[PDB]
Amino acid sequence: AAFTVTVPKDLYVVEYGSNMTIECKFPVEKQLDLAALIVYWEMEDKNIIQFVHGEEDLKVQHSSYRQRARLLKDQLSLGNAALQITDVKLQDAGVYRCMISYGGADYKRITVKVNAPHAA
Amino acid sequence: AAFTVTVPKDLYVVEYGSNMTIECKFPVEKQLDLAALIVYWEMEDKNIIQFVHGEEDLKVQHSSYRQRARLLKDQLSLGNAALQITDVKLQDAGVYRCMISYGGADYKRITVKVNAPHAA
Amino acid sequence: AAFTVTVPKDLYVVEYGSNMTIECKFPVEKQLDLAALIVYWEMEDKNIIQFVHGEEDLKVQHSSYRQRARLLKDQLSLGNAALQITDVKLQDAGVYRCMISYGGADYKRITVKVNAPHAA
Amino acid sequence: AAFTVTVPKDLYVVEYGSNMTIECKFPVEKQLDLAALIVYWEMEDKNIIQFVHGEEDLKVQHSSYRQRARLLKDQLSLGNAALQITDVKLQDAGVYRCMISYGGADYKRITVKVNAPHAA
Amino acid sequence: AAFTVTVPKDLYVVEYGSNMTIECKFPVEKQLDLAALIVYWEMEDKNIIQFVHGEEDLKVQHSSYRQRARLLKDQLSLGNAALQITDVKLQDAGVYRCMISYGGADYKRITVKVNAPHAA
Amino acid sequence: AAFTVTVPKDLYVVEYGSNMTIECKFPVEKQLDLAALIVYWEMEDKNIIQFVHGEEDLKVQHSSYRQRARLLKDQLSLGNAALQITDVKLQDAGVYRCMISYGGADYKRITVKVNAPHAA
Amino acid sequence: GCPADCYEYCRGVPFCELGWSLRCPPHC
Amino acid sequence: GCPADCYEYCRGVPFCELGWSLRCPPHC
Amino acid sequence: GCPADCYEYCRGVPFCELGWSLRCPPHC
Amino acid sequence: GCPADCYEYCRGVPFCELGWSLRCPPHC
Amino acid sequence: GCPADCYEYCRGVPFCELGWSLRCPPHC
Amino acid sequence: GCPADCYEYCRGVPFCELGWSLRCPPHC
Ligand SMILES: [Ca+2]
Ligand SMILES: [Ca+2]
Ligand SMILES: [Ca+2]
Ligand SMILES: [Ca+2]
Ligand SMILES: [Ca+2]
Ligand SMILES: [Ca+2]
Ligand SMILES: [Cl-]
Ligand SMILES: [Cl-]
Ligand SMILES: [Cl-]
Ligand SMILES: [Cl-]
Ligand SMILES: [Cl-]
Ligand SMILES: [Cl-]
Repeated sequence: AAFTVTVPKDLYVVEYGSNMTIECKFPVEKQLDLAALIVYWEMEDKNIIQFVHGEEDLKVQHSSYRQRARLLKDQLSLGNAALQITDVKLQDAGVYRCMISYGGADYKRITVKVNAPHAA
Repeated sequence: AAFTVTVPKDLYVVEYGSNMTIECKFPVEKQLDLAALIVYWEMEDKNIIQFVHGEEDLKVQHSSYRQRARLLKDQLSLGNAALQITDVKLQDAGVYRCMISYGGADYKRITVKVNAPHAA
Repeated sequence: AAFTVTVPKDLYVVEYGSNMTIECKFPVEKQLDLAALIVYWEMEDKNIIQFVHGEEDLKVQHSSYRQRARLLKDQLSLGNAALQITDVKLQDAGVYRCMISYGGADYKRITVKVNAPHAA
Repeated sequence: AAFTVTVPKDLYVVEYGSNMTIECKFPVEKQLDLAALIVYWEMEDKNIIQFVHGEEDLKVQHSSYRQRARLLKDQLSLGNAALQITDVKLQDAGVYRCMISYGGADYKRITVKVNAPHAA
Repeated sequence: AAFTVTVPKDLYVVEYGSNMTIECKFPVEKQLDLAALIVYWEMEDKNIIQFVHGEEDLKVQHSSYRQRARLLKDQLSLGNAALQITDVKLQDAGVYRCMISYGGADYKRITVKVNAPHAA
Repeated sequence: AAFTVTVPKDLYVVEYGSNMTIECKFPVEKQLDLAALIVYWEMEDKNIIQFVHGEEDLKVQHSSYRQRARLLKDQLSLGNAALQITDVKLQDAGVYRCMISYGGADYKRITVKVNAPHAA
Repeated sequence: GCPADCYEYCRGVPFCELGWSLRCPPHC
Repeated sequence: GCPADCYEYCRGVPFCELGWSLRCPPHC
Repeated sequence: GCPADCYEYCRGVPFCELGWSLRCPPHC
Repeated sequence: GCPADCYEYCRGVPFCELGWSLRCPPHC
Repeated sequence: GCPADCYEYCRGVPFCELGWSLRCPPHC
Repeated sequence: GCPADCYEYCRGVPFCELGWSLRCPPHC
């Protein structure tokens, strides 16, 4: 099969203030060569995750996601580039993109909608 | 395009005691003429929201939804007649209908299922 | 119609530590003959529910589901074999099967995926 | 239930020069009062079918559909306002609308796409 | 995995007088033991195919399907119990059922709708 | 929006010996710069279309598709890279890929299944 | 039978009399 | 502008004036 | 009532008696 | 190999021997 | 205009220049 | 092994070397 990036779900509707995990899958034959894996997560014009050389590089991470966004490293060996974002706000609504380079390269879009908060 | 009312989602499965936002969208060209907008929300034979002349009229609101149901006014300018209902119970399961009159008129049905509570 | 077991939803994505209700429906004409109803719930090679003769038999229930899994008896008269599992963990991910014998017999598969927990 | 018009299928992809039947369903309790049934079919700004008083009125039928479009009368008693169009061309691509008045009134949209012809 | 029968498509809309192939798949590990395979196709209360002991038994085939229905034997080794029916008429509309016994047993339903013919 | 290639339909089931049009769409702002457009169609390890510099290059086209496959040039200005294949056979079943380079680059997969022929 | 205030409910909208309202059906 | 025979087309149905007809828009 | 040859039809398979066959229902 | 109490588990139902039970497979 | 550090962001990946990055568009 | 004319096929596009082409795989 050709190198393809796939998303099990391309539309998330999350409640205000909750935590969400948007998932993105890439092919991992045999074992995982972590050195060759590059994972970029970004929504709109802001970077969220720049995973290069086995670590997350914070150089270009948008300040909104400081201590709020996380890429589970241990799931990468299963071909899962799952992105976690906690305490989502209305500014987190938009189109996310998941760009993965591991031998080949591909990307998919994911749409997230955030509901308005419920009053007291 | 013809005047149409649309629902991004026509089947909600909500947990007992949670809060839900069922959404309903209508076309808003240019700015919003609030005086001409009429929004009715009702499930089964009970009215939930009677939004006329820019305000919610409680004259026919079913008593179950007193201080429990809300129509976010600020989203109406975006063409969003989103209905919020808090602390949903098993009596909230059924078919909701969203009737909107703004120049033209249309309506759509939404089905809500409420799970039984989980014991201690 | 032929005797068929149906699932309103065959793929659940639940958050770590939450409670879920996976549903399974069978035909109930007239009233319910509880004596003739047999309901088995099992995921992977472990039994979860063995509902025979109007009661749950714990003889073969996997120890993971002790005081954690429940079959709502009162919904059986509506043709609903809904399974509740509380405080789901990563070990709860897999394929569940719902086997119902009531006059005839049928079964359906349900897939449950459990997200990783969100850190502090 | 409220008076609703429904479409079993809202997107048709038909081959050039073929015949298509786009279907539209309305509720018929008991027998059918043909005198009270009004069925309008139109795509873009052109009328296709004006079924009033038990017959098709050709007064406003677009000339493209002369001896090309037909509303099967015998299926109306089953609640089926099925529209047949033969020898479809590229000009037949667009959004059709199905407007039915029988006690109440409702309408739904259907999108038809016509493929380009295959060469010799 | 448990023994399951699956259908790639559970709703067919076919034109009057055309030929259709409704498909039904069962698991074939290693090679195929043809002696152990039993395939029943039936719609409503009429049998269409009774494939036992490597051949079709016409003893109970409904006369409507004489020289009209066929089960492609060569695809059975691929786990494909595909049913072909030629020159379909309005009487062919209904719910088909595909019952397969090969070690285990399972069945699935398929709905076929036949359009009315287009006039001259 | 980011440069993306999209498919309105990713699974085609075609009858033996018929003609099919599998579609693939790319973004065309303003007018179309034909010189910059590159379109590759290939299924399995065989090239079908190599559209470079405004013309189809037959240098690497698989011989099966000689005078059988066609890319409608006139639809490219609408952002439609639609592929036509006539007289499809069982060898035409598999996964097609649509690779488009126009400023950016992207690709999508399409699965085609071909039914067995119906006998006399 | 019929709920109260259906006149105020329906006189300004086509929702009733088009079969859209279960609270105030067309012929209650 | 506006097609002919919209009066006969619309006087008996709510399809026009509810924004459902493109042939006879509410204000043509 | 019941069609003929249901005995040959059902004696070798669980399809009948599990409610799967409309031709030979479990209690015809 | 095979779990215990599969006899009580399977003797009253067709779930096993039809390939439906992974706990008690048809030939464990 | 263009954000900073797009050179480090793009020099090792095809994501930019293929139109995939909105942070660093192909011609910012 | 590797088909002919993959050089002309791949030198102008990123389709190969990104794993998109089965005709000319990245390392044929
Ligand atoms: Ca009154
Ligand atoms: Ca006039
Ligand atoms: Ca007999
Ligand atoms: Ca035992
Ligand atoms: Ca720089
Ligand atoms: Ca070469
Ligand atoms: Cl009154
Ligand atoms: Cl006029
Ligand atoms: Cl008999
Ligand atoms: Cl044992
Ligand atoms: Cl810069
Ligand atoms: Cl070479």
